[PDB]
Amino acid sequence: ATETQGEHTFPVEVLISGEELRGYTAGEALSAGEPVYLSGDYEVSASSADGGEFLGVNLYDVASGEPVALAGDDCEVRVEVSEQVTANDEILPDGLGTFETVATSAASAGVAIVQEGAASGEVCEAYIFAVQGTTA
Amino acid sequence: HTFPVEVLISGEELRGYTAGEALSAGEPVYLSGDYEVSASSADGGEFLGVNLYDVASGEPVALAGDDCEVRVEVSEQVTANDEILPDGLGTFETVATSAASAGVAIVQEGAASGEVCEAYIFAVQGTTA
Amino acid sequence: ATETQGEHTFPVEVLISGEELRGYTAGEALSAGEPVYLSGDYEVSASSADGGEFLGVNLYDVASGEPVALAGDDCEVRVEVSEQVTANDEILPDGLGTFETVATSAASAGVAIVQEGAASGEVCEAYIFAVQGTTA
Amino acid sequence: ATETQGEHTFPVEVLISGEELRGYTAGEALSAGEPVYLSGDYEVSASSADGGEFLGVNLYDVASGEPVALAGDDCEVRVEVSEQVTANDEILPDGLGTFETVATSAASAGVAIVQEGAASGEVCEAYIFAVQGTTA
Amino acid sequence: EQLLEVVMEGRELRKVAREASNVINANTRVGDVPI
Amino acid sequence: PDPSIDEVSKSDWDALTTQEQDDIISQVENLSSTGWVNTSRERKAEAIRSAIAERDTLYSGNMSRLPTLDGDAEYFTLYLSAHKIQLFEGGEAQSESGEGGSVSYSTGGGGEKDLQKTRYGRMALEYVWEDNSIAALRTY
Amino acid sequence: PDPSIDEVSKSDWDALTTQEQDDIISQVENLSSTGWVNTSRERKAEAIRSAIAERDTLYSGNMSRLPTLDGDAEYFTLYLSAHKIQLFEGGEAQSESGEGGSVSYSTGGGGEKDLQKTRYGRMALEYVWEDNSIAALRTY
Amino acid sequence: ASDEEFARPTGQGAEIRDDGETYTTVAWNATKLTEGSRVTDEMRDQAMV
Amino acid sequence: IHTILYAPNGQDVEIKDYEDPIRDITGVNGRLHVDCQYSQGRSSATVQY
Amino acid sequence: NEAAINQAIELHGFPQRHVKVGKEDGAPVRDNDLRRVRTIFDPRTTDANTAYFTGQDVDVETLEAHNFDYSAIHEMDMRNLTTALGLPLEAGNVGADGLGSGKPAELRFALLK
Amino acid sequence: NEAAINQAIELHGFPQRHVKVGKEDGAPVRDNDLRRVRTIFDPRTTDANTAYFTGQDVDVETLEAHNFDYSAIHEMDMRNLTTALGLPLEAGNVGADGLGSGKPAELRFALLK
Amino acid sequence: MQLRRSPGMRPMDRDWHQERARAREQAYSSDLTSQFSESEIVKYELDTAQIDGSDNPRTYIWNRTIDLFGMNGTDVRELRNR
Amino acid sequence: MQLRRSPGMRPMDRDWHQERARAREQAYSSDLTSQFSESEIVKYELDTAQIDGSDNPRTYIWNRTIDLFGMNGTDVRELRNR
Ligand SMILES: [K+]
Ligand SMILES: [K+]
Ligand SMILES: [K+]
Ligand SMILES: [K+]
Ligand SMILES: [Mg+2]
Ligand SMILES: [Mg+2]
Ligand SMILES: [Mg+2]
Ligand SMILES: [Mg+2]
Ligand SMILES: [Mg+2]
Ligand SMILES: [Mg+2]
Ligand SMILES: [Mg+2]
Ligand SMILES: [Mg+2]
Ligand SMILES: [Mg+2]
Ligand SMILES: [Mg+2]
Ligand SMILES: [Mg+2]
Repeated sequence: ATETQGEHTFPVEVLISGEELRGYTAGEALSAGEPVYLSGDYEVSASSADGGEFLGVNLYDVASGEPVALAGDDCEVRVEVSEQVTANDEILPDGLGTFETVATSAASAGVAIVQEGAASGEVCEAYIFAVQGTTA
Repeated sequence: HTFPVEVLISGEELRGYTAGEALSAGEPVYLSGDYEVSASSADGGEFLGVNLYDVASGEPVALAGDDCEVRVEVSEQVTANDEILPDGLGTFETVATSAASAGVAIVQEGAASGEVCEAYIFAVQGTTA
Repeated sequence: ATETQGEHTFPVEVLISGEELRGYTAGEALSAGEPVYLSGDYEVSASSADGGEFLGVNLYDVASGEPVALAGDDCEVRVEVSEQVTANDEILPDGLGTFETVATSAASAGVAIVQEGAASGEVCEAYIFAVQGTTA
Repeated sequence: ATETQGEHTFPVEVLISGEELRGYTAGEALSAGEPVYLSGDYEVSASSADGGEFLGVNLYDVASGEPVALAGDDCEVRVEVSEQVTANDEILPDGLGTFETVATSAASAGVAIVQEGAASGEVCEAYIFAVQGTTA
Repeated sequence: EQLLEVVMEGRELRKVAREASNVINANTRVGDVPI
Repeated sequence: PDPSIDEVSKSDWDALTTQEQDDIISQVENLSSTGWVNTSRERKAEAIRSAIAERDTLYSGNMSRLPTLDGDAEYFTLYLSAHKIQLFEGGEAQSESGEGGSVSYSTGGGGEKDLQKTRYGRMALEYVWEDNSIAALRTY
Repeated sequence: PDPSIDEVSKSDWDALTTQEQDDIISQVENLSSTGWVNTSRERKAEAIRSAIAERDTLYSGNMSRLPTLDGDAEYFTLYLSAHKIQLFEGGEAQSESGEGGSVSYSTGGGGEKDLQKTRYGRMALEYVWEDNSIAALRTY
Repeated sequence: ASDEEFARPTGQGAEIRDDGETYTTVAWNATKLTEGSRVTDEMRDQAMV
Repeated sequence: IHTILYAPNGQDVEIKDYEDPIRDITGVNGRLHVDCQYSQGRSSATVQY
Repeated sequence: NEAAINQAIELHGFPQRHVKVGKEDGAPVRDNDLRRVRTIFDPRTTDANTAYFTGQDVDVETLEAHNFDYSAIHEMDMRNLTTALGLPLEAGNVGADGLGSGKPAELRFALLK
Repeated sequence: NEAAINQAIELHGFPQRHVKVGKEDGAPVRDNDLRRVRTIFDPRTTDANTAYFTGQDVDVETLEAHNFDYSAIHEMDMRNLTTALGLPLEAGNVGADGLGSGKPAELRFALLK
Repeated sequence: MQLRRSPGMRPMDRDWHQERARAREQAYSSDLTSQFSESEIVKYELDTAQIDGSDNPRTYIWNRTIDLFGMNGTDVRELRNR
Repeated sequence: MQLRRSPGMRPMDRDWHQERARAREQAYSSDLTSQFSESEIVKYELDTAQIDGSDNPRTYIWNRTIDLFGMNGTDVRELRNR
């Protein structure tokens, strides 16, 4: 996720507010702003689509096996979306390193609420409010 | 008119928004534009927190979010462990009464219809379709 | 919940991380690491099975009518499980002082997610992300 | 009653001239420049629409039961008229907190005489020269 | 009132890596040694 | 009853069907062995409507942060209703005498104030701290 | 009733239609099981008019900024009307006796003041702080 | 304070008339403006600036 | 035209640096309360295109 | 003891206003009623020469400053500490009966020297 | 005796607040009801000029600081100990009456020498 | 002539400022009629004061029924991140 | 995080030591329910203390109804042959 200032492009700063920042081992290479889920004991990997796989968003780029910092629920974040989102949309991982709306997905409930809208392929601002694991 | 007041019991989770309409202390609100909050409707697509203090339309507003403990008016009788959500009338009501299946706050002090209960806000609700 | 070190049994430190500590009255005698729910006005008792009854875990042993400290949601905790659990499993109060998986319970949603897998009777590490009350 | 000066609204100074001020008790809430009459022992209330109810004009805003200052007769006052008035017109309480002319009222004699004419809803200057009470 | 102001220690592990290896006090968290 | 007497405010009672009201009336009539069968429906309805209104206005709010209505709100409203019906009947009978048969009851000098004056009122009074003033408040 | 008894002042009562007055009269008659049927309409009207007048003059205004009529204004005015009608019939019957039997009621040692002197008065009295004097003011 | 006005023509011995200074107010309501940022200790250490 | 600054702690504008020892982060937070009001809006004119 | 004294001074060294509302055995007063009373009798916004007008059923009581001899506790603490450290009590800004003059002074200053 | 005094000062040297709740012979108050009264009158969050507004049925009583002459107990202890060790009482930072002047001073200083 | 209570003079009175400042600090709502005397609302023109309870310190103070951590009495606008 | 009452911290608490010593000197038997509050039994883990009445001085002190010889108040574990 990147911001343009005329000539220049800058890295988007993933975190806006919140202190619920937690440490894990990366199960694979990951990028700032990617949604992730538990793939092993204290190990996180990129979320697939349609729920049951979300612990937080990765805060900075990591290679496989590196320690990684993650923003959980109670955090307010800048994240890239797969589609147009509007204020009050619930969103969750699209399986493509980015978020989509609950309304578009096969899931019934999301993990973050959109606070500032965005176009497709663009950065929204969202508050993370839930985690999703394996329920069977 | 009536007055639920001194709405914050405990909690650090206050966030700033723009009021999309005139709002009152303890009123449940939801997102209605980019960082704009308005009063919640009745059946569970629409909650972010409760407004701390009375505000006019367009003013900056302090919103008590989840992880936060609040005094709120309930439109019906509630008891400890009841889940509640916005009622569409500035009040809360139980999940049991509503068309919804999940709440946004857990009742910690029981209350009669039209009285103030004490609740812990634990979730938010948006547009799922 | 106990480490063994030679002759010695050491109680495990229940609360791994989190600032979400709150005080309640004991509705009955309770022991460290039990899941509890609101049994009355600011009063907590041990959770039964199959959901609708969870506020946090008790942090210390109490008689009935004493003040109780809870770890609520937003906390990470060391808790005993009654069955094998694995990372990403959602877990739920078991009615027995333990937790069990959502998959084993009659419920459809959990209250904590397992970060560190454990066998039956062992100490798991888990993150508490939700509370459950009477929805009818 | 009001002057406008740019953004600002200024209250008019009600009493122009006169030394005969007297203190009464408010029988109801009253506002500066309202005509009032005796309604109990040393108690004044807002004048009704025709003759027989005028002791003076209230000089400042009051709640019920507060002490009131009156400008009585022998005073010159800035007062709002509900209709267009001219110099030499006798005027009378209107029942609406304003004055109106004797000519417009059902009465036959006034309580003040206009010295400086005004439009409807506008501040005239008038000399208060008589009181009126219950004659039957 | 009189009381033992003592705590008996747990097991203590042997610590050797600072002596038993070449130690680099790095200026940066990430870096390179050329070979 | 389907809507219980504690679920309804004064405006709700007016909005109920006659059957929903009759269910609540029938529950109130359980509180006397006589059922007050010689008092007409309109009077039992007036008593219940009044008890609802009086609960919501005189026996509502908090003391410290405790609810003023501490007991079960259902049974409080029913006892408050029975109190009113019994006063519409003229009060507690202290004694009744008929065709040679006679009875006297231990009502006694139970008190001067409204709820003290009948058995139903004395029951209702225990639900609401016995009308005691345990409220406290602070500056910060 | 369509205009409620709490929505009318003394001058409004005089302006109501005979039916609007009769609706309020009918509501007041629900507060006694006998309905005071042997007392004429003019007397029931006078009692209601007087209760409205007395509410607006003796049981109005504020007391430490609290409303002095703390309970429901409807039921207060009705109980104040019922109190007056009962006093027009000579007061509380403490005991009644005849061919049909005898009864004695637990009225007891009721206090000196008028509202204490009937059951309706004692009910009305709870709506108005039990006539307590909790007013307070300060100098600014 | 109200605007500056004019004195009026007057007779000898005639009562002078009151044109006293009258006042109004402009209200203020100071809004809380805020800004924030965070840096890790590692980043604080390693940066050239 | 008046810029009105409110300082609950007397200092005109408050910039704080603080450490989080639980996360090893330094935060830099700025706050101010400000309003602006004319005393006489008549004392000014906009030039309009 | 210093911490205990400092805490007790805040709690007990100053009088505190206790407004009691309602008649004894009268009508009960609820929390939202006391919210009005708290606005009227607010100490934080009271002038020295404020006057009050009430009905009979309002009582402005005082929690008096409950006297305890904190000075004697300080003198005792300072005696214990100065003697423990071998200093004369005078070093602690605390005086003593009889000890300030004559041979009693000559001894304690000899011990110090 | 030093330990006994120190503990007695902790318990009795400072006043303590006793809030009594409910009317005498009225409705009983349970532990969960007192928990809310404790929140109001908590000394941990009270300050010097805090004020309280209540119904008639809350009584703010005080355990007074219960007087005892700990100074006289210390003087006795020090007299015992100093005389037992043969030192003059003055060495203990404790004064005396009549002994500080004239031939009474001359004797005790002669005995020490 | 202008009295101390007269409408054009209220802004000169020290008490009009002091009492409006008190009213803002004491308030728990914009609903003045709930809380203030008819005298206060008239005498201090409290309709014109921006009263809403946002200036009352107790709007921001924690007062939980059981406190094991000494959190009560803390004012949230005195925290690090405010 | 660990609180004073937390199970791993009890042996650090001075009061847990002092109060277990008190409990041993109070008792006449191992039956804790007969002698201690249920709060004390949990808070001080009195199940794990060797409470049996053998440490209570009153177990060993003589206290006959009538005493002509000043025997009462002697402690048997302070005699010559003990
Ligand atoms: K899809
Ligand atoms: K509904
Ligand atoms: K099961
Ligand atoms: K006319
Ligand atoms: Mg936050
Ligand atoms: Mg949270
Ligand atoms: Mg954390
Ligand atoms: Mg003149
Ligand atoms: Mg490299
Ligand atoms: Mg109770
Ligand atoms: Mg009330
Ligand atoms: Mg002029
Ligand atoms: Mg002018
Ligand atoms: Mg009463
Ligand atoms: Mg009882």
